[PDB]
Amino acid sequence: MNYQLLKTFSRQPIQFGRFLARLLAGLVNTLKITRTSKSIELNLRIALPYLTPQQRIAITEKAVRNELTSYFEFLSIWGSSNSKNISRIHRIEGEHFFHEALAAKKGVVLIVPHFGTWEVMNAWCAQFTSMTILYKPVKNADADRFVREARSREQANLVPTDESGVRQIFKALKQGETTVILPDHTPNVGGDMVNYFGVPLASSNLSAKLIQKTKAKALFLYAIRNENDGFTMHIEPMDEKIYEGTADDGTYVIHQAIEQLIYQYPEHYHWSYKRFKANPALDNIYNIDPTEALKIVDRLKAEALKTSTQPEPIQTSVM
Amino acid sequence: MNYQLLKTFSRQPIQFGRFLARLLAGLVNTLKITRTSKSIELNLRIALPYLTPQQRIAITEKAVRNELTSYFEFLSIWGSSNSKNISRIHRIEGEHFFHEALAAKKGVVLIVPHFGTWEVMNAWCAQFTSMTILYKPVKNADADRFVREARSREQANLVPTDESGVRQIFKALKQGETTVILPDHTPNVGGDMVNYFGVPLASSNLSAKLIQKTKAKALFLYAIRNENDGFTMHIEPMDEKIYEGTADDGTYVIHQAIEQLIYQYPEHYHWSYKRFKANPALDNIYNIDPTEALKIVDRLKAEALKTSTQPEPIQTSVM
Ligand SMILES: CCCCCCCCCCCCO[C@@H]1O[C@H](CO)[C@@H](O[C@H]2O[C@H](CO)[C@@H](O)[C@H](O)[C@H]2O)[C@H](O)[C@H]1O
Ligand SMILES: CCCCCCCCCCCCO[C@@H]1O[C@H](CO)[C@@H](O[C@H]2O[C@H](CO)[C@@H](O)[C@H](O)[C@H]2O)[C@H](O)[C@H]1O
Ligand code: NA
Ligand code: NA
Ligand code: NA
Ligand code: NA
Ligand code: NA
Ligand code: NA
Repeated sequence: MNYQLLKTFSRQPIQFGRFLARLLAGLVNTLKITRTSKSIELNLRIALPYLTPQQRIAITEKAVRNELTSYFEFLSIWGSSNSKNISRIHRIEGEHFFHEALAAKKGVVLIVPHFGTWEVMNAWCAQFTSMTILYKPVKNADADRFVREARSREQANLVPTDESGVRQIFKALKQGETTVILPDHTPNVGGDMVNYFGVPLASSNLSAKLIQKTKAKALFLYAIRNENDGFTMHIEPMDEKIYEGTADDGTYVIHQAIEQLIYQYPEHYHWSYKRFKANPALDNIYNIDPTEALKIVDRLKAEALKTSTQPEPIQTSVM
Repeated sequence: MNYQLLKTFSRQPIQFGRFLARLLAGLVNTLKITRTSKSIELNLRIALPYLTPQQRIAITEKAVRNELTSYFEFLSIWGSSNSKNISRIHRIEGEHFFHEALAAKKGVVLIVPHFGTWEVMNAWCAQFTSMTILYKPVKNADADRFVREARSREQANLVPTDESGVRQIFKALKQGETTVILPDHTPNVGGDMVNYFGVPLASSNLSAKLIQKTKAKALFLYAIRNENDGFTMHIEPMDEKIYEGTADDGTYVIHQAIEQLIYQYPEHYHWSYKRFKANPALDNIYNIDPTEALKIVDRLKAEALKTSTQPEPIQTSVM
């Protein structure tokens, strides 16, 4: 369909192609593009060490393509009506757990890793529940309008990423409603050193804090595109251990679920994010040479296992 | 206008964003993008040695952006009606020479370097003359349809890039009509070693052959975008020396005109093309390390000047 493609490329005002070319040109001229590719490949090195160098490149290439594809699909999703987006949901596994958790009326925490095409699940979810979501305003103003408009359409209640937003989320849960937390980025402020692929990383405790206090039901969700179709969406109950222990133990149970998802579907995780920076030993690992980076990481995964048998709280010390 | 941009990005079918992402992904995954950037910078090294390293990067970056911009503008031009494209011509310098050459009824050869946004001149030119143009079918089939459709709309007579097309062009000129030759690429088959920025390069003789035999008028044409507007188009008569000597002497006069254009507007030449490969000493200069490449080129620009004082035809020998 290269032609109906060009047929609309060529139908738009000429300043549109100009604006798009300057955007691409900025990327080709900043080396932001090849910096991304090496971060993906370093991340795969760290999280999936058993890949051959041949398998890494194959997954790196599918991941580059798949993450890029998801952002375009996000645009399509955000510019589409709710019914169109709901119709994009081809199949759902585990729908039962979602309606059941709604039935319990103790709240629902949807745990969504940066994986596949998660934005497509919102319109479908929103027809069964009120949704309250953390929202960081987007730097550029028109992107923020375009996203806020799409959230307005999907009925989402946006709250600030601060304590007042957390309070509104707690309130939403206590009223039997739903929240979506993306738990797998490094928090801007704080928090807890929790192992991620064997590496202690500064991690959010928000999901566990919400769940363990309110006894809300925790569901693990992700959606993967089907070749020239819509998306299969997967709803899985979080292991009941998430309710036990400290918030950090709950966060660790969330980390295990993400790891298992990544193990099965490494090409569908969004590897561009520089997650493994979030350790005081690892602040520079994306700047330095990858093979030294990996020596530092391997150094650290070993210390952390040896220090966990030791009575001393070494890895969770934040300094 | 980032929003009305996204407003149509998001209005298209989701498989459209998918197709576009796979295209980008292919480029980021092939290193075709950073290969292009080093070819541009090597070309500027060769043709514009007086640039500081600081000035090169600035022009490299504007050239990357400007060549990319021209291809998007070509799409817009090819998908636009003739009147829309004519309206995109903001100003014309030297229109007089064009109507006068048409008046002489000995034919008109429009010499168009790969520079700026040349496709925008066609619709304007075609309202005064019949145009016959060499056409190589585009590899991909829908691109070929999209381009052939645009040429059909612009009234262009397409002829094959072989002797039969050259014959049709000669016939068109003898009937007082017009042809457009892009003279500044390396021919697929043959031809003559003519200095380009001091470097003997295998070059087309077609423009000079046409002009010197038929006594058609030769015009030098180029168009440059105006910041968020259309394009200024420039029509300049070729130096009368183009009629003198051999076809290769005529080609050299064409090369001087392109060099002067590049000197004034280096950011508007399409530097991605690997022009300086076209010498038996230079076949690998884009693969090797640029600083050795440039030693080989500097070696060659010196030999060529020393051999031109020598009675021996060294540089024009093809082996
Ligand atoms: C017009 C250009 C074409 C767009 C195609 C590629 C654009 C994507 C590149 C940006 C890369 C990551 O960019 C990141 O995107 C996410 C969504 O995933 C934005 O996220 C924003 O919307 C999402 C979804 O409601 C929320 O989770 C978040 O709170 C909010 O800030 C981030 O603000 C931005 O940092
Ligand atoms: C949908 C993708 C978006 C397109 C944006 C970028 C695409 C451009 C990248 C291609 C780079 C150079 O690509 C080159 O383009 C020229 C036009 O300049 C094509 O040229 C084709 O049309 C032109 C114009 O009628 C003729 O001069 C030529 O005889 C014909 O083959 C070449 O066949 C192709 O080799
Ligand atoms: Na692992
Ligand atoms: Na969404
Ligand atoms: Na703890
Ligand atoms: Na020069
Ligand atoms: Na044209
Ligand atoms: Na000669």
